[PDB]
Amino acid sequence: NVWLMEEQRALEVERTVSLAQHYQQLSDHKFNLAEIVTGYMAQDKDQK
Amino acid sequence: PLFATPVDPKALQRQHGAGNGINSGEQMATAQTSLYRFPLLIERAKSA
Repeated sequence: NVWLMEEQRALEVERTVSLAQHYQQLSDHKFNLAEIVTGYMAQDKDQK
Repeated sequence: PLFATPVDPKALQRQHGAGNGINSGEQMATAQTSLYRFPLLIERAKSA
């Protein structure tokens, strides 16, 4: 009875957050994703 | 001499279980809403 009385209609939201926000990310450590993974294709075992 | 004899010993009387009296009719509440349609509500209410 608690389930049939107090179940409510959902309000759906479809949000598309691509990873073009690493350029936007935190404004102190920002980077371009495709350029940096091109940098990570060689010179293994590093980190930015 | 004269003789004495008791006349008509009284039989006891009938009782009954008069613990049933007036009924106080209880009222009914009001269900607000449900977002489910009628067949699922019948399929649950019949089992209840």
